[PDB]
Amino acid sequence: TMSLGAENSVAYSNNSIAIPTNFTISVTTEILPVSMTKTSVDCTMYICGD
Amino acid sequence: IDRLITGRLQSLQTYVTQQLIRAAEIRASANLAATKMSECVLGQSKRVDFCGKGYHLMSFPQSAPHGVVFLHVTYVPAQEKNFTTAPAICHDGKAHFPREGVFVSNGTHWFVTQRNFYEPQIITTDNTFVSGNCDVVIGIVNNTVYDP
Amino acid sequence: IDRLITGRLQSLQTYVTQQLIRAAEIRASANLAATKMSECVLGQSKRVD
Amino acid sequence: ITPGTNTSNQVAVLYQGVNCTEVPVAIHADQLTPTWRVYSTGSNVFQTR
Amino acid sequence: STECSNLLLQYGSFCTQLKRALTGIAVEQDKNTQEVFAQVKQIYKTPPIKYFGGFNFSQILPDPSKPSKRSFIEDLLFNKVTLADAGFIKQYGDCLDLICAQKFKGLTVLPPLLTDEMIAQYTSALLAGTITSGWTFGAGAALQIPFAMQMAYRFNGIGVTQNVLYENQKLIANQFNSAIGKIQDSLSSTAS
Amino acid sequence: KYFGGFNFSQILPDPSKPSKRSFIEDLLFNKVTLADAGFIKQYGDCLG
Amino acid sequence: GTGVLTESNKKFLPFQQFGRDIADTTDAVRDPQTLEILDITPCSFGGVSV
Ligand SMILES: *[C@@H]1O[C@H](CO)[C@@H](O[C@@H]2O[C@H](CO)[C@@H](O[C@@H]3O[C@H](CO)[C@@H](O)[C@H](O)[C@@H]3O)[C@H](O)[C@H]2NC(C)=O)[C@H](O)[C@H]1NC(C)=O
Ligand SMILES: *[C@@H]1O[C@H](CO)[C@@H](O[C@@H]2O[C@H](CO)[C@@H](O[C@@H]3O[C@H](CO)[C@@H](O)[C@H](O)[C@@H]3O)[C@H](O)[C@H]2NC(C)=O)[C@H](O)[C@H]1NC(C)=O
Ligand SMILES: *[C@@H]1O[C@H](CO)[C@@H](O[C@@H]2O[C@H](CO)[C@@H](O[C@@H]3O[C@H](CO)[C@@H](O)[C@H](O)[C@@H]3O)[C@H](O)[C@H]2NC(C)=O)[C@H](O)[C@H]1NC(C)=O
Ligand SMILES: *[C@@H]1O[C@H](CO)[C@@H](O[C@@H]2O[C@H](CO)[C@@H](O[C@@H]3O[C@H](CO)[C@@H](O)[C@H](O)[C@@H]3O)[C@H](O)[C@H]2NC(C)=O)[C@H](O)[C@H]1NC(C)=O
Ligand SMILES: *[C@@H]1O[C@H](CO)[C@@H](O[C@@H]2O[C@H](CO)[C@@H](O)[C@H](O)[C@H]2NC(C)=O)[C@H](O)[C@H]1NC(C)=O
Ligand SMILES: *[C@@H]1O[C@H](CO)[C@@H](O[C@@H]2O[C@H](CO)[C@@H](O)[C@H](O)[C@H]2NC(C)=O)[C@H](O)[C@H]1NC(C)=O
Ligand SMILES: *[C@@H]1O[C@H](CO)[C@@H](O)[C@H](O)[C@H]1NC(C)=O
Ligand SMILES: *[C@@H]1O[C@H](CO)[C@@H](O)[C@H](O)[C@H]1NC(C)=O
Ligand SMILES: *[C@@H]1O[C@H](CO)[C@@H](O)[C@H](O)[C@H]1NC(C)=O
Ligand SMILES: *[C@@H]1O[C@H](CO)[C@@H](O)[C@H](O)[C@H]1NC(C)=O
Repeated sequence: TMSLGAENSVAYSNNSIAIPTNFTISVTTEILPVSMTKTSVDCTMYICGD
Repeated sequence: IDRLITGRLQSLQTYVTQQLIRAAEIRASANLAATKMSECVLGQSKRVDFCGKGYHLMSFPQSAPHGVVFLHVTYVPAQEKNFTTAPAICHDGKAHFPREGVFVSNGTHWFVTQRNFYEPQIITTDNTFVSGNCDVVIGIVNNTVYDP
Repeated sequence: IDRLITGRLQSLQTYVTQQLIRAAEIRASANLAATKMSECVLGQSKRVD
Repeated sequence: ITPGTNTSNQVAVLYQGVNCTEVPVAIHADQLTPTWRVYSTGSNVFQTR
Repeated sequence: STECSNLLLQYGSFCTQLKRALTGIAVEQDKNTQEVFAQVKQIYKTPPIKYFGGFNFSQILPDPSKPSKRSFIEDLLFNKVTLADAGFIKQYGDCLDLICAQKFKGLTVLPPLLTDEMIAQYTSALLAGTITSGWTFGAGAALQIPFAMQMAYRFNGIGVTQNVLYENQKLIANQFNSAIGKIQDSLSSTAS
Repeated sequence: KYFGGFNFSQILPDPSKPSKRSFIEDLLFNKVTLADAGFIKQYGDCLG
Repeated sequence: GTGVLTESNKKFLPFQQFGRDIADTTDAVRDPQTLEILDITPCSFGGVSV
C-alpha cells in the first residue's frame, strides 16, 4: 500500500512560535515543452504512391 | 482501390486530429511557460510555489530542445527554534504591537524580531505602535518598552 | 461485414476523440485547481477575485 | 507487472476486475495464452480492489 | 466470432493506438489527482486540543468516529455526488444492470490509483499545515504559530493593522463559525 | 564576470565553443539528442 | 512503379529475391536478367511554396 508520507505532528500551542535561525538557497529545475516537430503530409503520394 | 483509399484517408484524418489535440496541449504548455518566464525571470513573483518551491528570489532560463528549462532560485528557511511568543506587550496600560515582526522571548527577556529570521532586538517605541489598552487583547504579556 | 466493421471502428474512433477532448478540458481544470490550491491554501494570494 | 528486462525477467500478472476465488481462472488447457499456467500454489495470490 | 477477429486482423494495428490513447488518458487522470493533492511531503496531524484562537474547525477536520476518515463537509459532498458513480464494485461477484451491460461489451472502468481515504488524508494534512503553521509549511519545514497570530499577519497582508484582529477576535471567530455553519446548511440543502 | 561573489559560468554562454550555448544547455541538448527523429538535414541525396 | 534504381549494398540470400522496408515497400529488387541486386527509391519530390 502506498505511503503518502512521513507522519508529522506540529507542536502547536497557545504561546509557541518557530522562527528559523538560518536559511538554505535552493535551486530547482523546471522543464516545460514549448513547441513540437512541425510536419507536413502529401496526400497525392501517401494515399496513392506512383 | 476505393476501399484502400477510404482506409488511408480515415487514417490521415485520425492523425490530423491527434496532431491538433497535441497542438492544443503544446499551446497551453507554451502559454504557461511564457507566463512563468515573464513572472519569474523578468521579475519576482509573490505567487507561492509558482517559480519553484519556497520563497522565490530569481529564475534563470535555459534553452532546451523543443522546450525551455527554468532554474528557480528560492529562499528556504532552516534551523528553526522554539520560542514563547505573545501577541501584544503592555507597558503603561496601553497595548503595543510589532511594526513588522513578532514578539519572542528566550525564557527570561522578551525581544522583537523579523518573522523570517531570528534577529532579536530590544522592544522600543519605534519598533512598536500603541493601540488601545491591555484588557481587550487575549494573551497580552506585560513588559517594559524602551524609550530612547 | 467490412461495412459494419468500418462503421463500428469509426464510432470507436469518434468516442476516443471525444474522450481526448474531454481529457484535455479536465487536465486544464485540474491544472487550474492545483494552481488555486498552491496559491490559496499553501499561501496568501494578492490576486483579485 | 515487470521491473524491466534490464533488471529481471520474472513478472507479475494482474487480472483486471475478476475475483480470484469466484473465478478459478486456472482451468486445465483451453484458455487464451494456453501455455500460461501460473497456478501459483506456492507463491501467494493477492486479491486487490 | 473468431472469423470476424481474423478478418479484422487485416485492418492493421488500429486498436494499438486506441489502447495507447486510453491508457495515456487514464495515466493523465491519475497524475491530475497526484499533482493537485499530493503537494505536501509530510502528513501533518492536528493536535488533540482543537482550540485555535476561538475558531471552530470541527466541520472540516476529520474525526475517528467513522470508518472513512472524512469531515462532515466531505461526507455531505460524497452523499451529494453519490447519485451517479463508477459502481463501487468491480469484482464481478454481483454481476450475474447498467454497468454490467457495458462490461459485457468490453467497456471496463479502471479504479483510480488514489483511493478516497488517501485523498481525505491529503486534505487533512493540508488542513493541519494551514492551521498549525500557516503558509510556512508550504515553503519548507512547518513552523508552529498561534492561529490568532496567523490571522493577524494575514490581515497585515491585506493591508489591515494587526490590532484590528487582536481587538475583534471574538467577533471574527463568531463570524467565521457562522459562515461555516451557513456553508454546511447550504450544502445540506436539496439545491445541489 | 564577478557578481557579488556569485558564479554564473555554468549558465553564461562560452565564446570559445562555436555554438553559443552554456554548459547546462549543452548537457540538455546531449540528453535530448539520444532520440531525435527531426532530421531536417536530410534531403534527396539520402539514397544509400 | 516509378523510382530511381541504384546499386545496392544489400546482401541478398540465394533464396531471397524481393527486398522490403519498414512499411510494405519493395525498396530492393533482384534483376530477372543477369543477376544484380538493385535498390528502388522514388525520385525527388517535395513541397512547393511561394
Ligand atoms: C547556517 O548554515 C550554513 C550552511 O549549513 C552554516 O555554514 C556552515 O558552517 C559549518 C561550520 O561553521 C561549515 O563546516 C565546515 O566544514 C569544513 C569541512 O572540512 C571544516 O573544515 C570547517 O572547519 C567547518 O567545520 C560548513 O562548511 C558551512 N557551510 C557552508 C555552505 O559554508 C552556518 O554556520 C549556519 N549558521 C548558523 C548560525 O547556524
Ligand atoms: C536571554 O537573552 C538575554 C539577552 O541576550 C540574556 O541575558 C544576557 O545574559 C548574559 C549572561 O552572560 C549577560 O552577559 C553578561 O553581561 C555583563 C554586562 O552586563 C558582563 O559583565 C558579563 O561578563 C556577561 O558577559 C548579558 O548582559 C545579558 N543581556 C541582557 C540584555 O540582559 C539571557 O541570559 C538569555 N537567557 C537564556 C535562558 O538564554
Ligand atoms: C463547533 O461547531 C460544531 C457544529 O456546529 C459544534 O457541535 C455542535 O454542538 C451542539 C451543542 O453545543 C450540538 O447541538 C446539540 O446536539 C445534540 C447531539 O447531536 C442534539 O441532540 C441536540 O438537539 C442539539 O442539536 C450540535 O449537534 C453539534 N453539531 C455537530 C455537527 O456536532 C461544536 O460544539 C462547536 N465547537 C465549539 C468549540 O464551538
Ligand atoms: C565557477 O565555477 C566554475 C565551474 O566550471 C569554476 O571553474 C572550474 O573550477 C574547477 C575547480 O577549480 C577547475 O577544476 C580544476 O582545474 C584545474 C585546471 O584545469 C586542474 O588542474 C584541477 O585538477 C581541477 O580539475 C575547472 O578546470 C574550472 N573550469 C571548468 C570549466 O570546470 C570556477 O573556478 C568557479 N569560479 C569562478 C570565479 O569562475
Ligand atoms: C489554550 O487556551 C485555551 C483558552 O480557552 C485553553 O482552553 C481552555 O483550557 C482550560 C484549562 O483548564 C479548560 O478548562 C477549558 O475548558 C478550555 N476551553 C475553554 C473554551 O476555555 C487551552 O487549554 C489552552 N491550551 C494550552 C495548550 O495551553
Ligand atoms: C502585568 O502587570 C501589570 C502591572 O505590572 C498587571 O496589572 C494589574 O492589573 C490588575 C487589574 O485590576 C490590578 O488589580 C493590579 O494592581 C495591576 N498590577 C499592579 C502591579 O498594579 C497585569 O495584570 C499583569 N498581567 C497579567 C496577565 O497578569
Ligand atoms: C518545541 O518543543 C516541543 C515540546 O517540547 C517539541 O515537540 C518540538 O519538537 C519543539 N520544536 C523544535 C523546533 O524543536
Ligand atoms: C541497466 O541498469 C544498470 C544499473 O543497474 C545500468 O548501469 C545499465 O546502463 C542499464 N542498461 C540498460 C540497457 O538500460
Ligand atoms: C470473492 O468470492 C468469495 C467467495 O464467494 C467472497 O468471500 C469474496 O468476498 C469475493 N471477493 C470480492 C467480491 O472481491
Ligand atoms: C540470360 O539470363 C541469365 C540468367 O542467369 C544470365 O546468366 C545470362 O547471362 C543471360 N544472357 C543474355 C544473353 O542475356
